[PDB]
Amino acid sequence: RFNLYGVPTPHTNDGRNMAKTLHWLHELQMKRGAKIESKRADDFKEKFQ
Amino acid sequence: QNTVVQELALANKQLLMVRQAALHQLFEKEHRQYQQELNQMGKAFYVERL
Amino acid sequence: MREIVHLQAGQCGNQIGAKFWEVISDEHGIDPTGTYHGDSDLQLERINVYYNEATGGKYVPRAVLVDLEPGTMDSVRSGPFGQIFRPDNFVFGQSGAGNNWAKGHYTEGAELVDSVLDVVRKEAESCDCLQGFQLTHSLGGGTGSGMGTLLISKIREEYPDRIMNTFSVVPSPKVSDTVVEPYNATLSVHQLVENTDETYCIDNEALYDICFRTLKLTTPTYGDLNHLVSATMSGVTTCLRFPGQLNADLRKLAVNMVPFPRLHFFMPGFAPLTSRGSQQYRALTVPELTQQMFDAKNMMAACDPRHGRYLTVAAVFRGRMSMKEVDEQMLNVQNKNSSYFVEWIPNNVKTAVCDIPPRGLKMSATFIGNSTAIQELFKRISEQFTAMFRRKAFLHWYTGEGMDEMEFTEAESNMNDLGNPVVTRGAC
Amino acid sequence: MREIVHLQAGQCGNQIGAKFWEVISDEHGIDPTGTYHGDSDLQLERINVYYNEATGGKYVPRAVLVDLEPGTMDSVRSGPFGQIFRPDNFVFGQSGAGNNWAKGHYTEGAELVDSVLDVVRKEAESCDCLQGFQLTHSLGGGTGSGMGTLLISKIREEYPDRIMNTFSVVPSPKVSDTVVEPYNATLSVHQLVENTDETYCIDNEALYDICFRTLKLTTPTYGDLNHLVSATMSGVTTCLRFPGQLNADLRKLAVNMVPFPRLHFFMPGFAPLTSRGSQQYRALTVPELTQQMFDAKNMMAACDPRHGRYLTVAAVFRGRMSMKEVDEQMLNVQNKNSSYFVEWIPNNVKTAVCDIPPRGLKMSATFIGNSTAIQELFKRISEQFTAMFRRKAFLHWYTGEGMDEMEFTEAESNMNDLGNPVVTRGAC
Amino acid sequence: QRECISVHVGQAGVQIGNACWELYCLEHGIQPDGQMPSDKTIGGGDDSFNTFFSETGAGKHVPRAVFVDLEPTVIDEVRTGTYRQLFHPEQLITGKEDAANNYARGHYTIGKELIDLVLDRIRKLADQCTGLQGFLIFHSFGGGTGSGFTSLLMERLSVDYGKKSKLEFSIYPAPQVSTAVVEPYNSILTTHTTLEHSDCAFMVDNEAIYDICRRNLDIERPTYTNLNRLISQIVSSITASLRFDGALNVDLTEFQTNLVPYPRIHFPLATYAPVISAEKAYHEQLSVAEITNACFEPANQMVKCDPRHGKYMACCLLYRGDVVPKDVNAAIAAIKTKRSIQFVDWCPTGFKVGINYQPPTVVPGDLAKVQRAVCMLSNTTAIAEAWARLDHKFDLMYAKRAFVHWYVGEGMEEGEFSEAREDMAALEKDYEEVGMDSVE
Amino acid sequence: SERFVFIAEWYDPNASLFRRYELLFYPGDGSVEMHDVKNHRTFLKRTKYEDLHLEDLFIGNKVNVFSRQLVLIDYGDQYTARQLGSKKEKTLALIKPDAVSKAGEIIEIINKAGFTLTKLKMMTLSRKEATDFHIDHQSRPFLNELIQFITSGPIIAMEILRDDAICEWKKLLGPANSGLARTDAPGSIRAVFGTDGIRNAAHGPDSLSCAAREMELFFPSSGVCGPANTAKFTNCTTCCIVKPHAISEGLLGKILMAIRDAGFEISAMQMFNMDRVNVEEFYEVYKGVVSEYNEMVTEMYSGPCVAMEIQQTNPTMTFREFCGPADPEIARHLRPGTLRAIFGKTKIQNAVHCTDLPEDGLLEVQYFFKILD
Amino acid sequence: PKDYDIEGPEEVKKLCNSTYCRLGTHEPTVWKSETHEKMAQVYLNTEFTEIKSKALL
Ligand SMILES: Nc1nc2c(ncn2[C@@H]2O[C@H](COP(=O)(O)OP(=O)(O)OP(=O)(O)O)[C@@H](O)[C@H]2O)c(=O)[nH]1
Ligand SMILES: Nc1nc2c(ncn2[C@@H]2O[C@H](COP(=O)(O)OP(=O)(O)O)[C@@H](O)[C@H]2O)c(=O)[nH]1
Ligand SMILES: Nc1nc2c(ncn2[C@@H]2O[C@H](COP(=O)(O)OP(=O)(O)O)[C@@H](O)[C@H]2O)c(=O)[nH]1
Repeated sequence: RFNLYGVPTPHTNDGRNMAKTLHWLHELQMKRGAKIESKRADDFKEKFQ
Repeated sequence: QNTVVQELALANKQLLMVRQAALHQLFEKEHRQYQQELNQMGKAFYVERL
Repeated sequence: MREIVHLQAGQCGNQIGAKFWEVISDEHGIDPTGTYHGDSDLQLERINVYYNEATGGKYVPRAVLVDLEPGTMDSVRSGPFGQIFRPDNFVFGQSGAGNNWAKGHYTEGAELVDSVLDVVRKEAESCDCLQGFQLTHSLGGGTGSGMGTLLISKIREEYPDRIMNTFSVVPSPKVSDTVVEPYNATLSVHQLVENTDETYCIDNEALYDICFRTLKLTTPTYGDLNHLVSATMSGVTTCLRFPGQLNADLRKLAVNMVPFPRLHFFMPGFAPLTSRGSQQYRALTVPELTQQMFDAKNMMAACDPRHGRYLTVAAVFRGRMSMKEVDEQMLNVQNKNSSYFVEWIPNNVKTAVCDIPPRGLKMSATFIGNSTAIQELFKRISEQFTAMFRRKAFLHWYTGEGMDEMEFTEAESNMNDLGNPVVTRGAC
Repeated sequence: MREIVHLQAGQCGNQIGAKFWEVISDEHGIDPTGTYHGDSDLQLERINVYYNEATGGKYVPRAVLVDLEPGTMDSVRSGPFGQIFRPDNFVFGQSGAGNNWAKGHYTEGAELVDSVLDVVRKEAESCDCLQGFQLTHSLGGGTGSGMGTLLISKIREEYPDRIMNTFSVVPSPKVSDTVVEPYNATLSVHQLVENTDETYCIDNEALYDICFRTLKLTTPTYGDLNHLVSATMSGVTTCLRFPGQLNADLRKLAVNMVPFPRLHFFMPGFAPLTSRGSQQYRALTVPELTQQMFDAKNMMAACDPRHGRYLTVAAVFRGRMSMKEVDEQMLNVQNKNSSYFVEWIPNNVKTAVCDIPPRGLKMSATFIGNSTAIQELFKRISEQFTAMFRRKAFLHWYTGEGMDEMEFTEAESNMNDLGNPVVTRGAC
Repeated sequence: QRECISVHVGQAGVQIGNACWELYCLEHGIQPDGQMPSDKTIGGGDDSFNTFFSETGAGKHVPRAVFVDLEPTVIDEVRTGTYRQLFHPEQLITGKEDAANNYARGHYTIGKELIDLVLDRIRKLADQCTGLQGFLIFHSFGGGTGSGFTSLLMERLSVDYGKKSKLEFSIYPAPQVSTAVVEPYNSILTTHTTLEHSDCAFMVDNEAIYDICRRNLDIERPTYTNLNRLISQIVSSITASLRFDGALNVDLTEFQTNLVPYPRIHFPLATYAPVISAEKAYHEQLSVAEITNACFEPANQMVKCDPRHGKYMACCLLYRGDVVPKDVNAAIAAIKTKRSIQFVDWCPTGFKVGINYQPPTVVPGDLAKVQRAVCMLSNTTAIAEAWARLDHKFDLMYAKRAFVHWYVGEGMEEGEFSEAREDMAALEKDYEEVGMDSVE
Repeated sequence: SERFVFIAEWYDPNASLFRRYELLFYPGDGSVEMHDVKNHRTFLKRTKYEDLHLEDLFIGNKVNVFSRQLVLIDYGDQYTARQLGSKKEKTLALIKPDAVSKAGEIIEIINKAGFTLTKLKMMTLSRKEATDFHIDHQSRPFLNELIQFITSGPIIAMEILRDDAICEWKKLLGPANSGLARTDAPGSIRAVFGTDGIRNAAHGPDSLSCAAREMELFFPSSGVCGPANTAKFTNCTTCCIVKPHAISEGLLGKILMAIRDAGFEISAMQMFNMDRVNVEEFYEVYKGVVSEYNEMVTEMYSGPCVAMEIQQTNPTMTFREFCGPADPEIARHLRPGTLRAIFGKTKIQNAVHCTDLPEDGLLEVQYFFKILD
Repeated sequence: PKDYDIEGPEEVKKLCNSTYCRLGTHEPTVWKSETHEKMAQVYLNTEFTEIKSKALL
């Protein structure tokens, strides 16, 4: 008889949602760790990029 | 004792600068050798527009 | 050196500026308690632009807070970055707002403006070279409109040599949060034409179509929506706070950005923006930054650029980048959209760049736009005003509060006489 | 090390004194057996204002219990606080009061006054520095009127430099409980003019009015009436006994309370008189205390303060309390009711504060008020005296006990001669 | 060495002194029992505590004051509270009969049983007193004790100690608020006889500190403890330059020379800066210029008199803490430049500067912890309004002999009432004579 | 809904006065809200603060609310007493000088039981301090060999929280005589890790007053506890800081296992709830040499952290190489045997923190084992 | 809520006692003066500069 009934809409009042979406995902990956690609990708982009 | 405390502050700052210089040198050298061994292994770091 | 005084009026202005102070504190390194904890020495380069100090390195913001309802004051004080402000700057008043321009202008709203000007006067005399004042307010409603325009008037009379930035949220076409929004908007823009040096019209619907079409969020609240406003308020005042090649402050923006003194209503913009899923598939570079400026789905004023020629376009970049890229990119924008850019101002684009980008971002940029597209906003407000005025509706509480008939027609005539130049220079 | 010699006369006097002693014994921490069982030393520090020390911790009240009929003494000794008094201080007489001022003043009353003098002298030189004497009695009736005035005169002649406070129960207009209230009251006031230094007239109708209307009792008893009067009596002699800041005693209040020597007739009030059903709801504070003090509702002589300007005002507050809130409210009432104060005197209020409230309460205020509005209390008794003195009625008892005819005329002449200046100062 | 004797009279004076010596003890590091935990601190070496606290072989730092009151229970509060062991038993003199708010009882009849004992105590404290700089008299112009025992005390101290300095810190009767009806009697008949015997008398009021605590200290329901703890701050800024070291060492004898231009006009007006309430003081600058302008703002005066309605005749500023003289110079030049501080034309040099290197110490209470402070004492003509209004009160009360009988039957003759009134007429005549500019 | 309301305390750096607050926690959706005690007003209105979990709420914890490192004082309201009261209880652990090298897996079994550690110290027991821990044993003919054990070597001591913590740690401890424990074979700490009755594994209190008095004889409220064995400068005294993320996930025991089975020896451990000024002083050398500094610092003063010193005895591989690269993803693509390679993540949640300069390890141990208590 | 009910069912009615004993129902009587309490904030209510910036050297 007594519970919260209705569809829940997850939302953060203070602004954390826009706070996370205005941080670039490359920076978050960088903070999780250094990004690592292949040696020939490094060589190709060192020469011709 | 007042000028002794000032002197401890100055010694703190001096060791701060010399420690920061040594730590910067060590981090640069570590980064260089990490990149060298990764190139030996077959991978490499990603630098923005490298 | 140079300083800006941050005034905030109304509930909307108080919340927007509180989130602004959160953003500026995060950008400069000031914690919620107020003590400087940054990572670079160059964050404290130009800390005087927004913060006065105290004893012990405690930086208090140079902000003056006012409203008629002492509950938004408690909300801002109990916010996260709430115990940083000056407690004597919390200029409240035990009265009512009642979203009434008369009640905020000619009466109990004006019964507090003496104390407000006392606080503003001490904060302005405690400076050496003040550049000006930025006020955050709601164009529709009371307090931010009612006491807001009066505050603009008295500050302009006391200091006639400083830039008045007014970040104002205009009423939206689809929805209204107050049935007398056309009344308050017309009676507020009537003062804003001949007073402030530059406005910033930030519409809610265009503010939120960003949150769909680019950000792809599902349920963003006003705590999310005022963050874009805070990002633009941070990006405008960035070359006088952080070093960079080819600097640009508020008054250089104003002289490069306001051709005629009445035509100073801008549309804002912030465009390193993409959804959380599309962040990793994006090619973040100066050309795509420029394109995301000039696409008509990113700007925060519901005015189509393809409905009117651009008079001036300012672009203040942040981040390490090349100069030939940005110069050729805005030249290419001018050449591609040749018909939508005016011909009597060759190079109608002001460019600026700055060194350090905002934290969590690699390159950002703020966008300022003065076009003939603001005639849609002003004309819609004028049509809705003439709709509510020809039957004298919702007006007895202006007349009983102390407002007379004839300068309603003065305000509407000023609205139409501001619509006249912004359509004559559309066709030269 | 100061003390008060408390004496009471008549059957009204013995009960009012017994309730005063119940209040003081409860306040200090004295049980009905007499030993001290309290919780703090601030009580025990200065209990020798009312309690002479004796062996075994048996602190005994220093009271002189006087009446001409030995039945009210049996009632006092059989009451709750009955085994607390000295057995020698019940000075009795196997006679009758007679309801006669002549029987009280020119008869066996004078045969008992020598033993009463012996008792009060035995009390008096068992001391170091005496402040004075405090007699409670009823003007309308025997014993306490006649013997009360005789005893007042004789102990004033014995000790002339000690203060005299007399709590006198004046008669009432609504009811007459005897038929010789006029004769007894006029004849008592004749000695009350040039003898006592500070009288507090306390009518009986006002006691029922306060008990029925403020305390909201339905059948208030003599115990409740004497409880209110004893609360006023205890609150007057407070800072002499309990510690505090800005302390005030009897001679202090007298010097600040009488501008002329014959205008020593006061008009008291105790004012946390909140009803107990509403007691948990009252937000009892200093402005509430002031309003309940200064309304014409709590005043314990049946005479309206609105019928005559106040001469001088006392306010002996008790408790932990802020004196900004005290004295700003004091000027609030003084400046709001300017027509109710005589203007030749400025600042006509005394403030006194004890740091300890009466137990059971936290904030209290006793009011002692000299007003020209005490004139009606004597106009009533004057017309009531002459209407039954012109026809020589109820007079043969007075002239057959050994008192001359002309003393009635002398008493009425002295009484309206006291009526003259408290009229002529109330209208400049 | 450089030590001054405090005297405290009445309820008001005695609990001036209670908070004053609380603050003195926590300034010099002295424990409430009477000892010090350890030396080797700037507050308690020798030269700073020798000013107030004497010494003893068993580490006891006995006060140099007298706490005299004609009635008990306030002295008994002092010797029952936490400072029982500190004050000496004869150092706190109590009577056995209250003065009853009568100047006649304060001066003429019950003064003779205690004046000999008080002079004996003051003679003893002056005997163990190497360089006596002066007596600091703390009392009110209100109740009987501070009205009359002081009036006798200045006379006796002028008889026996004629060349010495006397600095009164007087509670003046407030413009509106009051605590009595015979304050117009007592203040006039006290000032009449202490005008020729008091060297300098800073008058601090009550309603002005009421407004100060209401407006700056952000406390709507405060008491006498919060009221005169600020006066303890005042005296701790007055008599501190001889305790510690600083840029300018201002002496107790310098205050009377710099603030008293004429023999009868010796009535300065006191004010204090940082009076902020510790959740507001750390969002402001509190620079030297701001704390200088705070004293001269016409709301921070600690007596309710408006400096605009008058002209300054002398001003002394006592700066305290990490204050620099070259911001002191800029602040005083700025306050001299603007018009509303209108000085008289017969002292263009109207400022005294005294700088102390000791930051103010916060008591456990309501004032903030600050590193800068200034106490400003201004002798001005604006006190003539308050004096003329007090004379109006006296004339309205005396025109029909109100409360005369209590005074005259106590021992005082009637002619003293007329004599004090014309003394006040001469005082306000001198005040209006020193007002206008020179034209000769 | 379901308020857990506590008495909290802060030191204002500017206002040198202890400031008293009243913290509200809604587990619910997890939100926090203080209240000013003096000058009764609002303070940080109810908003979600996911950094503040439920399990750190504990009397004496030093929880990091917004830039404010608030120390808990009292229950205040007693609904939260009668709910999160007896669900946490004091326990003192005293791992004896035998198997003090096995203390890593002692700690692992402690944290596997479900315990929470609050402070951790190794000392040696002095004369009077060792005699204090024998008043329960007194006047029975074994005191001399008890003294010989408890003053033989170092002792690692612990404070432990759980519901029914005393009895449930007795269940983990087993019967007092380890010979009887071996006859029973219950897998107790004495039965698996023990020698005899005189040297069992670790002593524990048997009542609440026992826990209180042995806690006071040990980790005190005054400031003198023991020498806290370091052998301060032994020509190679690098330090490690096992992080709050590590000792909240429970990786502390396995960290000690790995650093004990690598030739290295621990000789000094101390768990110290740090404040921001001391954390800033320690990491002050990291101003501007590493890009992410502030959010490394806030991890350091987020929760408890345990310092230790490591004497270098392992050849070829030193302590810096055994800790590995600072970045754990980098360390995983590197030598996959180091502590940060197999024990950490996200470059800030490194399980360990070694002294980066080789000549400067002595100064770190002179700090987190001498300057700071 | 009184103590001595005059209308209460009791055969003996001494009409000399009040219906109450104390005028109010305040539980704590404090028994502490202002110059005793506010002057006692030095032996208690202490908070000095405890948290100090410990120098690394
Ligand atoms: N800080 C503080 N100021 C006080 C205090 N008491 C009185 N004052 C001021 O002093 C004035 C009267 O005090 P006194 O003159 O000392 O009273 P008194 O001399 O003892 O006179 P009586 O006791 O009535 O004979 C009041 O008007 C107050 O303004 C106090 O307790 N603390
Ligand atoms: N961007 C933004 N807009 C807001 C916020 N709060 C309110 N508003 C806008 O403010 C408008 C009404 O403000 P108003 O009633 O005038 O506030 P008042 O001045 O205090 O009466 C609404 O149309 C809202 O769209 C906010 O937090 N962020
Ligand atoms: N307040 C109060 N009034 C009383 C008490 N006892 C008697 N009175 C009043 O005293 C009046 C008559 O008393 P009175 O005849 O003068 O007593 P007597 O002089 O001893 O004969 C009556 O009108 C009563 O109202 C009492 O105990 N308390």
